[PDB]
Amino acid sequence: TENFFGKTLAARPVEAIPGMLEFDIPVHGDNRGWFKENFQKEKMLPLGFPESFFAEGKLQNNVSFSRKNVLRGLHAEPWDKYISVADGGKVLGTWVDLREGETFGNTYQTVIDASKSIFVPRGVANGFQVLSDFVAYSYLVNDYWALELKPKYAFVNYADPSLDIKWENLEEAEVSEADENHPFLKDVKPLRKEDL
Amino acid sequence: TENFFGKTLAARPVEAIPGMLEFDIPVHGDNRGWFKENFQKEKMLPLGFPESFFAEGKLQNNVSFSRKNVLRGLHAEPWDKYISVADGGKVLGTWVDLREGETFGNTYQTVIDASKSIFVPRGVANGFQVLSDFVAYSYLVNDYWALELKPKYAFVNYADPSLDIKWENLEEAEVSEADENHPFLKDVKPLRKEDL
Ligand SMILES: Cc1cn([C@H]2C[C@H](O)[C@@H](COP(=O)(O)OP(=O)(O)O[C@H]3OC[C@@H](O)[C@H](O)[C@H]3O)O2)c(=O)[nH]c1=O
Ligand SMILES: Cc1cn([C@H]2C[C@H](O)[C@@H](COP(=O)(O)OP(=O)(O)O[C@H]3OC[C@@H](O)[C@H](O)[C@H]3O)O2)c(=O)[nH]c1=O
Ligand code: NI
Repeated sequence: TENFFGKTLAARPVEAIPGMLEFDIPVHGDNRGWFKENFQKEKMLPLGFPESFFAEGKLQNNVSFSRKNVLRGLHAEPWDKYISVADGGKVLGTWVDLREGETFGNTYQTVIDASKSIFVPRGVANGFQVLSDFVAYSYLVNDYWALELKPKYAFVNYADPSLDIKWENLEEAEVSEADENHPFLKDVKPLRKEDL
Repeated sequence: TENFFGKTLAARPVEAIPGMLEFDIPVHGDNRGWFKENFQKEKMLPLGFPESFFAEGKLQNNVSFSRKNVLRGLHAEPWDKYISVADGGKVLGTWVDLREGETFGNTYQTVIDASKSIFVPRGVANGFQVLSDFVAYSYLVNDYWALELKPKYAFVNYADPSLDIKWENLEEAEVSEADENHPFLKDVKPLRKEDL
């Protein structure tokens, strides 16, 4: 459903990217603000949130704070991600499947705010562009990043025009030096089962 | 020297309230805003984050978004909490130990922004007042909401003047009806070890 407040917790797969799940999150508001169970393990497993997420006992919660037009992305590190927005902001979420197979290069985009979350399987590149004045982007992962290991990780350039995606403002996107220099899709080695 | 960006991940005890920990979180700023590892299990266990948090394999992440002068709490819920701020806001965090023993009624207060987090053991009442225009307050807990546990909650009234705490604006606090009506510390039954 579309309403911000009072949704039933529910999940829907994304047809073009196997394993991806889009969730409606219940948010309850009053005069003071609002409250959500952003992630609730017991309730999300029966909806298809994969038990394999928890198999290694690894957990990290990352948070970024970004202004309008900031674009972060296409990142496909060897871990799963559960993505959401923790404040009143919104982003255009964007995904490109980098797994070896019939879905290599498939894409999806959707607007994320505090009432929506996304499960992104390892091997699918994650990104977003900030639509609101600012946003708090909070996500859970199940393996641990190291600066030194970044050469081992998979990335694709947000600006590669052969990708079937449309950013809100490509030309004035506010980006890192790293995201400027990631390889185009044709130079990305598709991720095999054994690389994940 | 300023104390928001580029801190080393570190933990400290709160002398007055055993089992509590205050963390300095590394927040990395750049042209886009900032990024933090809000929680990182592998890096946080060595600093004393209790393994008992994970013993039952339960996990829930809550978020509340609150407007200025909102004051929530003094609630000792039947589970541990790991608390932090996910956006550019700040709160005055406030704690009152409700455990049976020599620290019953002990208090602590400190300002929490995205560069700080707090581990609150079960039995210690949690609360905050919003100092910024808005704030995204994101926390992890290790059990799930259930009416079978409501007998294991304890509450103290935020405005009991005999509490060794001071709020920023008491007079202009925006408080729920329920929070207005919690018992004064005198009329709270200390939580025993069996209740956690
Ligand atoms: C704790 C909790 C609450 N809720 C619902 C109940 C209400 O409809 C809504 C708002 O909660 P309130 O009972 O008004 O409590 P609130 O003042 O928002 O306080 C909560 O956020 C701040 C936290 O410090 C506190 O423990 C927590 O109870 O959220 C949930 O759906 N799941 C939960 O786990
Ligand atoms: C990913 C990560 C980064 N960092 C540091 C390195 C930088 O100083 C800073 C920003 O790192 P970037 O790689 O520029 O992050 P960003 O472009 O925001 O992308 C991150 O969030 C979106 C996610 O898709 C992506 O995996 C993750 O790298 O944070 C950490 O300390 N720990 C981390 O896990
Ligand atoms: Ni041990």
